[PDB]
Amino acid sequence: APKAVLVGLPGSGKSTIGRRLAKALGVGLLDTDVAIEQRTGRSIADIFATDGEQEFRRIEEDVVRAALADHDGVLSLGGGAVTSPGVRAALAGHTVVYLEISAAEGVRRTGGNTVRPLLAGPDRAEKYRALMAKRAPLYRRVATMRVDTNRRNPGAVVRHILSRLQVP
Ligand SMILES: O=C(O)C1=C[C@@H](O)[C@@H](O)[C@H](O)C1
Ligand SMILES: [Cl-]
Ligand SMILES: [Cl-]
Repeated sequence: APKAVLVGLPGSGKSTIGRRLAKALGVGLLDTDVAIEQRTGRSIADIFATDGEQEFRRIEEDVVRAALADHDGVLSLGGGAVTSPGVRAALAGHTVVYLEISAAEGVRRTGGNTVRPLLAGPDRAEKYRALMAKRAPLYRRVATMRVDTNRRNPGAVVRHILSRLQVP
């Protein structure tokens, strides 16, 4: 089982925080998006484009459940994994870190050329605010630790996480 599962919107810093956290904990980091691509042999964009989000979510839930049982390091979950009831159920009992971010900062961090089926222009900020409004309650429901990644440089966040993981 994972030492910690990271959840949050794209741009919340799961990849960077997860990489620095894994290093601090002396373990490996597994991103479920990467696991989905490795198992299916398909890009995430291709699944959404041809098979649709519904099928993508079923695939993702299966991969997430597998990782929760077999990965012993840090697990980062795709931004929308929590929309699946089965995923929230599987997270029960795990240490789950919710990386919180404001819509403004999240939008700024996701303005690159990374392909994002659910965060493509135009009106990207509007779409981001929409995802945040809908998923905020879900992240909160599964989280055992809520962390603010706004202004707080990465390093400070990782340190904050390591301390809260070690003490009551
Ligand atoms: O916000 C989402 O629902 C997603 C986030 C990415 O990690 C990928 O899992 C995919 O693009 C869907
Ligand atoms: Cl669909
Ligand atoms: Cl980007």
